[PDB]
Amino acid sequence: SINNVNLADGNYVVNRGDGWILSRQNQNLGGNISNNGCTAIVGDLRIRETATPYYYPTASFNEEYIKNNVQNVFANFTEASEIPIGFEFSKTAPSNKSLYMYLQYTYIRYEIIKVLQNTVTERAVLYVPSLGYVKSIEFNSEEQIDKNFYFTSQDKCILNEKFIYKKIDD
Amino acid sequence: SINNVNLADGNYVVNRGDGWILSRQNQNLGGNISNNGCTAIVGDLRIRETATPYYYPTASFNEEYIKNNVQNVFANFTEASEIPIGFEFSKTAPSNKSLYMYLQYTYIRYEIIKVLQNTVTERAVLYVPSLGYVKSIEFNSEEQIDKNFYFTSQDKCILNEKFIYKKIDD
Amino acid sequence: SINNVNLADGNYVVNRGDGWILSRQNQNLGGNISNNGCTAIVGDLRIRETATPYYYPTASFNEEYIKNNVQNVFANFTEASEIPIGFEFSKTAPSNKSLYMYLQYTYIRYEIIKVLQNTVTERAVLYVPSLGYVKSIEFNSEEQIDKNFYFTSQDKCILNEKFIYKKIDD
Amino acid sequence: QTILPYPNGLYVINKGDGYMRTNDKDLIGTLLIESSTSGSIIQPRLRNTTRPLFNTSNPTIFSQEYTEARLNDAFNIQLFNTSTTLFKFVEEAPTNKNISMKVYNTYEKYELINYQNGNIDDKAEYYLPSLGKCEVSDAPSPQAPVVETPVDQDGFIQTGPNENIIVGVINPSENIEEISTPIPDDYTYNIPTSIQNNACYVLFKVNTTGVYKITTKNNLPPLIIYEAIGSSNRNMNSNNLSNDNIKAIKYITGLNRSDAKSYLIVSLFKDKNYYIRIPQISSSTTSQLIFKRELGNISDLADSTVNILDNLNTSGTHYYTRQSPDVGNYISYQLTIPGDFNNIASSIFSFRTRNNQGIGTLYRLTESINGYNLITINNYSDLLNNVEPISLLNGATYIFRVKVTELNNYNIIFDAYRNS
Amino acid sequence: QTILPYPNGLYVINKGDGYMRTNDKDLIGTLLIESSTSGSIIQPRLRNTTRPLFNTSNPTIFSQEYTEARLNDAFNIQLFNTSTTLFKFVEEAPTNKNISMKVYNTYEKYELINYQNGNIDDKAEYYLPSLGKCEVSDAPSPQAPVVETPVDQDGFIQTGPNENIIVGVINPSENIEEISTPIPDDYTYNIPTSIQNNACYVLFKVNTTGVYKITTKNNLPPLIIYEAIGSSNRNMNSNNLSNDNIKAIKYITGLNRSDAKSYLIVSLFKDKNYYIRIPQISSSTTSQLIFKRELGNISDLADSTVNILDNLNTSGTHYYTRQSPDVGNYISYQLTIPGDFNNIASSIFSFRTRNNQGIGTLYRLTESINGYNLITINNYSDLLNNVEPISLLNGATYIFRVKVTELNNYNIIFDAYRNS
Amino acid sequence: QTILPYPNGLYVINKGDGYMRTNDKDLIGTLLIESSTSGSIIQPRLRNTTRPLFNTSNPTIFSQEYTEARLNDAFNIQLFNTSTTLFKFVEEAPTNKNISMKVYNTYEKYELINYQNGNIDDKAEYYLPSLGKCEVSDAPSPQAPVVETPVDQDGFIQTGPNENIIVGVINPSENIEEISTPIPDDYTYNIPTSIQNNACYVLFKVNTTGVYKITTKNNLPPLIIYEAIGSSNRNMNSNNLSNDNIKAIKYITGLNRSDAKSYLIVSLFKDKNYYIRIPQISSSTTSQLIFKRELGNISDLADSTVNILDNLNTSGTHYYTRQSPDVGNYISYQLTIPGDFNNIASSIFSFRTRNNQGIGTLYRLTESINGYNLITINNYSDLLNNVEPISLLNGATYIFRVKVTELNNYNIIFDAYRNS
Ligand SMILES: CC(=O)N[C@H]1[C@H]([C@H](O)[C@H](O)CO)O[C@@](O[C@H]2[C@@H](O)[C@@H](CO)O[C@@H](O[C@H]3[C@H](O)[C@@H](O)[C@H](O)O[C@@H]3CO)[C@@H]2O)(C(=O)O)C[C@@H]1O
Ligand SMILES: CC(=O)N[C@H]1[C@H]([C@H](O)[C@H](O)CO)O[C@@](O[C@H]2[C@@H](O)[C@@H](CO)O[C@@H](O[C@H]3[C@H](O)[C@@H](O)[C@H](O)O[C@@H]3CO)[C@@H]2O)(C(=O)O)C[C@@H]1O
Ligand SMILES: CC(=O)N[C@H]1[C@H]([C@H](O)[C@H](O)CO)O[C@@](O[C@H]2[C@@H](O)[C@@H](CO)O[C@@H](O[C@H]3[C@H](O)[C@@H](O)[C@H](O)O[C@@H]3CO)[C@@H]2O)(C(=O)O)C[C@@H]1O
Repeated sequence: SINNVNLADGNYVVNRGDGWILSRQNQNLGGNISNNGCTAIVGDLRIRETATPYYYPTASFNEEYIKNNVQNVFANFTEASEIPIGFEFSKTAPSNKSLYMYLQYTYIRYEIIKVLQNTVTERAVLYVPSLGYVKSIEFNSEEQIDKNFYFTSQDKCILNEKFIYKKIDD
Repeated sequence: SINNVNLADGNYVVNRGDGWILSRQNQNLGGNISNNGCTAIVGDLRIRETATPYYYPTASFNEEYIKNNVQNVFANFTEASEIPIGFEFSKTAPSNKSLYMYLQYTYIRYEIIKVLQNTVTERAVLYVPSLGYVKSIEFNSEEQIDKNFYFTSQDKCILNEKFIYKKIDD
Repeated sequence: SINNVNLADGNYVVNRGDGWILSRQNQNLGGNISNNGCTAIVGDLRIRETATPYYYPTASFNEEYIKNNVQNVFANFTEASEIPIGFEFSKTAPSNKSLYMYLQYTYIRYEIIKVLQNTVTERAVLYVPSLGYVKSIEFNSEEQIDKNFYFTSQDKCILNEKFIYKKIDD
Repeated sequence: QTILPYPNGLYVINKGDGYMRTNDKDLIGTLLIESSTSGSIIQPRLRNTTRPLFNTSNPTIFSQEYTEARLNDAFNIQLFNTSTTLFKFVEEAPTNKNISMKVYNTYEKYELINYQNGNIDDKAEYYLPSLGKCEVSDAPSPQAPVVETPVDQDGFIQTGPNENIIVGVINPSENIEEISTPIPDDYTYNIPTSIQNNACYVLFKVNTTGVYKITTKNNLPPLIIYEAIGSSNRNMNSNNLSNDNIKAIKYITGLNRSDAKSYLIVSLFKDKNYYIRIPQISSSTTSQLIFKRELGNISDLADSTVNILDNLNTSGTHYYTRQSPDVGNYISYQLTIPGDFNNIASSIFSFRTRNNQGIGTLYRLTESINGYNLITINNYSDLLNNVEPISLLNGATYIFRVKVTELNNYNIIFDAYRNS
Repeated sequence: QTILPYPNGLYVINKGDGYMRTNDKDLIGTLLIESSTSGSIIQPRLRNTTRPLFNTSNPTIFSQEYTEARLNDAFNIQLFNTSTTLFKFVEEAPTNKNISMKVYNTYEKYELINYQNGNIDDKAEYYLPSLGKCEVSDAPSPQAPVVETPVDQDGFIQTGPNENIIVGVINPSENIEEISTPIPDDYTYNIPTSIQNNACYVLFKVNTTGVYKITTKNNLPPLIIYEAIGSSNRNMNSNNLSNDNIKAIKYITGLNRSDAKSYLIVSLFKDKNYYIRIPQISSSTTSQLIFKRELGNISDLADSTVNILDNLNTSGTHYYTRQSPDVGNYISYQLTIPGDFNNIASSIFSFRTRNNQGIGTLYRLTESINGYNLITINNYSDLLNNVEPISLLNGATYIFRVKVTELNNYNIIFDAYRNS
Repeated sequence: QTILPYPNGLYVINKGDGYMRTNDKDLIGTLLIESSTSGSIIQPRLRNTTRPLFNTSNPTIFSQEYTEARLNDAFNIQLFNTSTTLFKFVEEAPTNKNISMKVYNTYEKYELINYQNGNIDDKAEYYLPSLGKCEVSDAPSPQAPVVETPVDQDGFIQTGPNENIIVGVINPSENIEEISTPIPDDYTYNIPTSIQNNACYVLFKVNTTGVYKITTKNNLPPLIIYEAIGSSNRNMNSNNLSNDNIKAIKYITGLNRSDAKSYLIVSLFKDKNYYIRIPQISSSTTSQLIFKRELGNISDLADSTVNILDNLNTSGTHYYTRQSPDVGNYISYQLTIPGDFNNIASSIFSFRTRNNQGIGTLYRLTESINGYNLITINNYSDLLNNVEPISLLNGATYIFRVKVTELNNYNIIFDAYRNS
C-alpha cells in the first residue's frame, strides 16, 4: 500500500508535490456562469490573512516539528505568505450554451514519515496553500451532472504525485 | 401619451428598466482619443462615494417613500453601493484614422405613479446609478460631427424601455 | 562635436527628447524568463516615491535654476509626479525556446546650456523619469550573448534625440 | 469669430475634447515598442486627483468657483478636480517594425461667456481634465539627425473631433418666479414689484400642449422664452409644477431691444418646463404677463417673435433693426395698413431685408369666433433683393414671416417700403 | 419531494450554484456593447464584503450562526460573508450588431435539515455569495414597444447546473467517544453510562482492512455506521488513531427502528476513520459493542444491515417494515427456520417485498472452523411480484439479501410468507 | 575559474539573471490549465517587499550593507529590498491537451570581490530579487507513477541567459584627489603627502582629445588609469571639471607590480572623466604626476603600459614578468640598446613571451621637434615560439608592442633574449 517505502529506518520530511486539492472543499469559493461566447474570468490573491496551512500532526511530529522541518529543506511558506500573489483562469462559453466553472485552492502536500523496516509507522501531514484550480462544464437546465464533478471525497493531486525526501537529523 | 396606463386605480412602483442616460451629462467624465490601430480602454468604479442617486419627488411621494418602495420590490441599491463594481470598454482605432470615445453613467429608472382612470396623475422619478456606456466616432480635424452625438437633450434609455410594476399597499 | 550650436549667445533651456536610458542601470529592476509560447508581462508605476530626477548642475546653473526653467517651458514634472501612471510590456516566448526580457526606466533629457560664439561653454543636465523600456532576447543555456545587450556604458536615447530650445531671460 | 444668434445672458460652450498644451506640457510618456511586442500606458487612478486648467478675463466675478458653478448649471458636471475614470492604451508592434507610443493628458474646453448685444463682455475658459490622447507611429530612427527647433508659443491645440455645443444658463443674478399651477387656455400673471429692480424669469408649464400667444398687455417690454433642458418626462403632478431647479436653458424665441413692441407665438408641450425672462420694467405701474392658447393656423408662426410695426403712414423706407434668428429660424412682423378699411382701398408695399438673407411669407391676418386665421398672400425666395411690390388693403392687418437662410450680421434689418 | 434514504440526523445539502432573486434584485448592471467594441463587468473585491442570504424554519435552534457551523462541518467552508475571489466577464460585439451584457450576483444554496423518520422537522436555507452570472444576447431595440408587465413573486430561481449533493454531519448534540487503538480482529467496547442520557458516536479504525461484523451483544439496539469523509490518507500512527475532528459523515449502513434486532456486515479500510452511532440505550445494564473481522464469502453482504426475523413459526404473512436502502444498496434478513434440524424436514417460504422493488439473493448460512460460508440457493429478479415458493430446511439458517432497484417509499417491506 | 586580467581592487560582477534555489525553495506555485482555458500567475506588488539573499566570506568588512553600497557604486541600484515592478505570465492551453504552468521567484547574482594579485581574497554574493521564471509544459499524468527521489543539494541554479559583466568600483578606502581645471597639453601634478599613508585616485579631464603620456618623474611607481563609466556627455564646464561622483570605473591600462618602471600612453577624450590611481608611495620626498599630449604615431601604442627594460647589457635571457592584458589588449616594452650610438654598431635580439601568446610589433623610437615617431621594424605573428633574431643599433631606443591573443596565465612573461 501507501506505507511501503524503500528507505533506511528513521524520520523523513517529504515533498508530496504541488497541485493537491482538499476533500469536499470543491465549491467553497463559489462558481461562475456564462453563455453565448462570453469570456469568464475568476481569480484570487492567496493573502496570508486567508490562505492558512492545514496541519495534521502525530505524536512524534507536532506542528512546530513539521513546519521547521519543511521550511528548512523546501520553500519557506511562512515568509512567502507575507507577499500577495495572484492567479486567474479564463474560459469562453460556447456559442449557444452555458458554461459553469468553479474555483478551489491547491496545496503542496508535505509529509513527515517515521520509517521502520521499509514501512511507514507514523505520518504527519501538512498542506501549504499554493494557488488555485478551476473546473468547467457546459450545461443547460436539462442536463444531469456527474456529482464527482462537484465533489472530491478524498484529498488528491491534480498533477502527478511526488516523493522527494530528506532524512531528518538530531 | 406617456400617462395612459392600463392599471387599476392606486399607487405603483415601476421599474422603467436599466440603460438610462441623463440629459446633457454626456461628456462629464471626459473623452478618449486614439489612432492607427491602437486599442483604447476606458472604465470606472461606481464607488458609493461618487455614484449618487437622482431623486425627483412629488407631493404624494417623497424621497424616503420612493427609496423604501423601490428597494422593497427591486434591487436594494443602498446596500449594493457598499461594494465597488467595475466596468470597461475597449475599441481599436482604425488603421489610418482617429477614434474618439466618451463615457457616461447609465441608470435604472424607477417610477412611483399615482393612477386614476387609467391615467397617471402623479409621477415621482428615481435614477439609480447602474454602470456605464461609451459612444465612439472616427474622425480627422476636417469632419463635422452631428451634435446629437455629443449631446442628449432628453433623458432616454439606450436599451428597450420597460414597465414592470407592483401596486403599493398601506 | 556636441558643443557646436547655431544659437545667439546666452543661456538656453533645451528639451533633448524623451526615451533616454541611463548608463549601466540596465538591469536594476530585474529580468523575466519564459518559454514555449507563454506570454510574459512586466510593468511598473513611476510613483513619486520611487521615480526621482537626476540632476547634474554646473556653476551657472544650480538645481533650482534647472527645475524652474524646465517646468516653466516644458512639462511640470514636479506636479505630475503626484499622479501615479502605469506602463507594461508583454511578449510571447517562442514555441520551443526561452525568452528573457528586462526592464529599465526611460527619461526626458533636459539641458541648460551657456552659449558663446556658437559653442556650448557650460551644460547642466536633468533626467526626468518618464516611463520604461524592455529589451528581449531568446536563448538556451548554450548561447553566448553580446554583453552590450545587458549593459549601456553611455547615456543614450532609444528614440531620435531632440533639440527644442528657448532662450532664458532675466 | 462668427455671429452668435442668442439673447443677452450667460452661456457655457463646450468647445471640444482633446485640448492639450504645446511643447509637450501634457506629455505623459513615450514607449518604444519593439516588433512582436505589446506596450501599454495606463492612468489607473491609484490617486483620484486631476488638475483642471482655468483662465478668465475677470477674476472678480468670473472666478474659477463661479465658472465651475456655471458648468454645473449647463452640463451638470459633478467632479471638477477628481476622477475615478480610468483610461488605458494598448498597442502591439508588427513583426517587421518598431512602434512609438506617445500618450498625453487632455482637457475638454468649456467656455463661459457674458453675451451682451452681440458682444462678449466677459469670458472664462475652463479646461476639464479628460481621458487622454494616444499617438502611435513608426518608431523614429535613433540615428535620425537632430534638428535645432525653437520652442512653440505657450498655449493650447485641439486634438479631438470638432465640437461647439452652446448651452445657456439662467442668469444667477436674476430671480426666478414660479407659476405653480399648470396654466390653462387663458392666464394672466401679475409681475411682482421686484421687476423694478432687475429682470426675472417665470417658470411654468401648460396644462395642454398647443400653440400659445404670450405678451405684456402693451406688447412692451419684449419677452424671451426658454425651455428647461431635460425637464421633460421627469417628476410630474397634474395639479402642480414639479421642480428640478434645471438652470440649463434652451432659447426658443425673443428679443432684448427695448423698443421691440411685440408678442410671442410658440409651440408648448405640457411634459416640459419653460422660462419667460421679463426684463427690468422700472415703473411704478404693475405689468402683466398674458398667456393664451391659440387654435388655428396661427401656428404657422410657431416659435417666432411677432414685431408690431410703427410709423407706417409715410412714404418710402420703413426700417426695423432686430436681433437676427439663427439660420432656419423665424422672426415675424405685424402690419396694420394705414387708413380705414373698405376692400378697394389699398397701398403698395415692397418687403425687403438688409443684413441677413431669408425666405419670406406674407399672411393676411383674419378674425373668427374660432380664433385667428392666416391666408397666404405670397412667398419670397429672396428678401435681400426683392423688388416685387404688393398691394395691401388699408385698415387691414398682415403678418410677414422671415426664415433666415443667411446669418451675415447680429441684426437682421426689415424694410417695409411703402410705394404708395 | 422525493424519498431520502438516510438515517435520522442532520444533513447539509448543496442544492446548486447560480441561485438569484427574482425581479433583478441581484442585477449588478447591464452594458450595451456597440459593434466592434468590447465590454466588461468586474467584481474587483476592492472591498471583501459579501452579503449572504439566510432563511430558517426555526430561528431558536437553526439560527444563522448554527447553520453556518453545520456548513463548516459539511464542506469546511471558512468564509461566509467575505471573499477575495474575483470574477469578471468580457464580451466583444461583432461587426454587424450590438450586444447586451447583463451580470448578476449569485449564490450557492445550502440546505440544512433535521431529518427524522423520513421527515424534515426543521429546515434552514443558507445562500452563500457566489461568483456571478453573465447573460449576453443581441441588444434589444431602443424602440421595442414597452409592455406593462407585473412584477414576479418574491423568491429565488436556479441559474446554474443541476446539483444535489448530500453530506451528513455529526449531530453536535450527541457526544463522540473514541477507541484510541486500531481495533484488531476481535474487539469488545463497553458503552459508557452516558448512553442512558443520549445517543453517541464511536470513532475508530481497524488495524486490518477486511469485512467486519459489528453488533450489540443482543443485536439490540440497531447500530448505524458512517465513514469520516476525507479521513483517508492523512495523519496516521500504526499504534494510534489520529484525529481530524472531521464532522462530515458518509452513511454506510444501519437503521433507527427500535425493534430492528440486527448486526452489521461492512467492508472497512484501515486508512479510513469510521463512526458508529449507538442510540440512547436507557437502561442501567451495561451494553457492549462487539467487532469481529470475518473471513469468507460473508462479504457478499458487504455493507448491509442483517435483520434477524422473529415470530416465524406461524403460517402466512410475516411482514417486516424497515427503512429502505437507496437504489443499488443492500438490506438483509436472517432466518432460522422453525423446527429441529434433520436434512429432510423442511418448510415452504415465498419471499416478497411490498413498497420498493429489488433484486433478491437467497443464501444458506453455514458454519466452519474457518469462519462462515454462504451457499447461493436462488436469485430473484422481481421481489415485488415474486410468487415462486422455496422449501427451506427446518432448524437451518438462511440470509436473504435485497438490492433495491426502485425507491418508491421511505420504508421497504419484507414479507417472509410461510406456505407451510 | 578563468584568469581575470584586471588590477588589484574591488569588482562587482553581474553573473546573470534567473538564479533560484534548488528543491523548489523559490517555487511560487503551479497551475493546471485545462484545454481551451487560460491560466495566469501574477506578482501584483500589492506589497512592495522583496527578500534579497546574501552570502559573504567576510561578514566584518564585506557585510550586506557594504556589499549593497558597492552594488550601488557599480550599477547604481537604488532599491534592494522593495519593488514596484510587476511581472505576470499568461498561458492558454490548446484544445487537445492540458498545460502545466510553474512560476518561480528569481534573482540576479552580483558578485563582489576583493581582487589582489590575480587572487580573490574576499568575496560576497548578493542575490537581487528579480522578475521571475515561468515554465510551461504538457500537464503530467495524475496517474504517473511516483518515484522516490532524494532532495538535491542546498544551493542555486542559473536559469537565465549567460552573463558575466565586470564593473570595477573606486576602492572606498582610498581617497579621491581632483584636478579641477581641464589639463592642457602639458601638466604637472604634485602628489599630496597623503600618498604616504595610502593609495589615491586623481580625477581629471583633458581640455583636448588626443593621445597622452602619463607618468611619475622617475617612471616609478607604476600608474593605473580608469575611465569613469557614463561620465561622458553629462554636465560640463569648459573651465571646470563637473563631478558626478561616479564610482564605477573602467580599467584602461596600468599595473600594480612595484618594480614596473614605466609610463602610460593612452587615448583620452575631453567629454569623459578619468581616474589615475597612484599607489602608496611611502617616502618623504614629493612625487609628481606628469601629463603630456603626444602628437604623432606614438598613438600606435594607444592604451598601453610602456615597461622600461633594465639590465640589458648581459647575454642570454632577460625575463620580465608583468600582469597580462586581456585578449586583444596591449602591453609594451621600451629598450635602449646597451652601448654607444653609431649606425653600424648593433646587437642581436630575439623577442619571445612565455605564458600568454600574442602578436608582436617592433618599433624604432625616434625624436623630432614635432614630437616622437615610430618606425615599424618588424612584426611577429607568434611570440611564444618566435625564433627569428633581429639586430638592433646600440645606443638606440626600441619599443616592442604585444597584443595578447591567448590569456593562459595571470602574468605574461616577456623575454628580450640577447644573442650578442
Ligand atoms: C419705421 C421706423 O421708425 N423705424 C425706426 C425703428 C423703429 O422705430 C423701432 O425699431 C421700433 O419699431 O428704430 C430704428 O432704430 C432707432 C430706434 O431704435 C430709436 C428708439 O429710441 O433709437 C435710435 O437710436 C438712438 C439710441 O436709442 C440712443 O441711445 C442714442 O443716444 O441715440 C440714437 C439716435 O439714433 C435707433 O437708431 C431701427 O433701426 O429699428 C430706426 C428706424 O428708422
Ligand atoms: C412477523 C412480525 O411480527 N412482523 C411485525 C414486525 C416485527 O415484529 C418487527 O419488525 C420486529 O422484527 O413489526 C411490524 O410493526 C409493528 C412493530 O414494530 C411493533 C413493535 O412494538 O410496533 C407496531 O406499532 C405500534 C407502535 O410501536 C406504537 O408506538 C403504537 O402506539 O402502537 C402500534 C401498534 O400497531 C408496529 O406496527 C412491522 O411492520 O415490522 C408489524 C409486523 O407484523
Ligand atoms: C632582466 C631582469 O632583471 N629581469 C628580472 C625582472 C626585472 O628585474 C623586473 O621585472 C624589473 O623590470 O624581475 C623578475 O622578478 C624578480 C624581481 O621582481 C625582483 C624585484 O625585487 O623580485 C624577485 O622576487 C623577490 C620578491 O620580490 C621578494 O618578495 C622575495 O622575498 O624574494 C624574491 C626573490 O626571487 C622577482 O623574482 C621578473 O620576473 O620580472 C626576475 C627577472 O629575472
